[PDB]
Amino acid sequence: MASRILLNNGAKMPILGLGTWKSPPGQVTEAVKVAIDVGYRHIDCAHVYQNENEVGVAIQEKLREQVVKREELFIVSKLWCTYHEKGLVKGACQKTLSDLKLDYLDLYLIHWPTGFKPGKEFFPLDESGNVVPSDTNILDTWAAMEELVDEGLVKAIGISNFNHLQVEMILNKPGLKYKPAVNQIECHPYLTQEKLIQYCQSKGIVVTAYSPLGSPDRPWAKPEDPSLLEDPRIKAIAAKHNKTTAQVLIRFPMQRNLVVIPKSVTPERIAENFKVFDFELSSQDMTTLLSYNRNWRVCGGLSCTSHKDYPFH
Ligand SMILES: NC(=O)c1ccc[n+]([C@@H]2O[C@H](COP(=O)([O-])OP(=O)(O)OC[C@H]3O[C@@H](n4cnc5c(N)ncnc54)[C@H](OP(=O)(O)O)[C@@H]3O)[C@@H](O)[C@H]2O)c1
Repeated sequence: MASRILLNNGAKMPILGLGTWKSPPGQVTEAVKVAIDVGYRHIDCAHVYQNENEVGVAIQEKLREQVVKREELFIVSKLWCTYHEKGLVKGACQKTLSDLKLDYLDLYLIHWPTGFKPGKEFFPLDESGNVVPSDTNILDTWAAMEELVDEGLVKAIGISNFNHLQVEMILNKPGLKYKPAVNQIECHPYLTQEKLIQYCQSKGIVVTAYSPLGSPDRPWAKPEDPSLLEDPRIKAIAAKHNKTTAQVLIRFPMQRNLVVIPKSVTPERIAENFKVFDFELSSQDMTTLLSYNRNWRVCGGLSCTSHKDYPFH
């Protein structure tokens, strides 16, 4: 298992990264410092997470310490839905760059295919509770992303939470200049995504699997929900390999040629989650894990289900 995957922009991306959604601002600086100290070279970020300044403190301190060189890091962020306007994309990217302490991003993603009315609120609502859309379509947002490459702000551009038809719409864009490098989607044994993964990979788009552990800290978790980390069938595969259940859940997408971005702010778990390059799941293990699919989503985008570009109908 090589540590990096080749993207369609010619750059290499580490297949394991650290997630930062829900990482508290008072804990994420140490989390990222620990991650870099124990070997992580890829950090997954977003403006909507409200913690990029604190992530950036860690990155900048490890660069200053010469623990790593900038060229050895792969930093990802995402354009939030309220910035799908031609005239707002550059400033949104620059705010992320300034918060992260960087002069370029390795990868910048359209966070969701749904554009919302610009303003201070990340989910602008009508008086009846529906998100207020923007009329800017995703192809015009893509053209704005392409400009960022041509201005040197980002090395690669991609998409997130795009369905098969939405990926195809960009690939078929008249005058397309840069193909998406990555589609970042939810993926784990309860949402195995065979169809969408096959399509993206067949087009040379690398897939990143988010919520690989089933996001046990998601804010809307309910006791009756299925739990990957507590599934006895997955625990049994882990026991057979003398690994933890989390380590199996991280290795699983790696063996599907995916990038994977488990989140932790716990130093011991950050280290545990990196120790996944020294064992191999069998083909039978892989097929068994795939068999657990039930089309269950952590991230249903429930605050934007009324938007015309909602991806999960
Ligand atoms: N593009 C998108 O729309 C999108 C959506 C969702 C997620 N993402 C990205 O994907 C990342 C990962 O997804 P996620 O944050 O939803 O969840 P996740 O990585 O599936 O799970 C994170 C949870 O698992 C716990 N955990 C981590 N390692 C563990 C271990 N070894 N043993 C036991 N528990 C462990 C963490 O606890 P502690 O932190 O307390 O240790 C946290 O509660 C996000 O942080 C974000 O970067 C992107």
